[PDB]
Amino acid sequence: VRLIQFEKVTEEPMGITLKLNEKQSCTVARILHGGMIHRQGSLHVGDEILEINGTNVTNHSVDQLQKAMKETKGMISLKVIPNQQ
Repeated sequence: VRLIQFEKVTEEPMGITLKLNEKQSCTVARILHGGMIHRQGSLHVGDEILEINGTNVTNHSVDQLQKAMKETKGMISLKVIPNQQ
């Protein structure tokens, strides 16, 4: 597995999005240049996320998580899997 810790408060967040199949497998999609994600490096687009900031994202819709991320103050920890499928 893998984790990603970033700060969500800035007036111009990293701006990222994820897309999943019909199984709501929350698979990373895009990452706006700059911010923290695109700069993170360790991140890998297309990789699935099991849970972020301690949230079982492996059940709720991505829209629920997207806001679920914005929900907390800012410090989020996304659990991702290596891109070696």
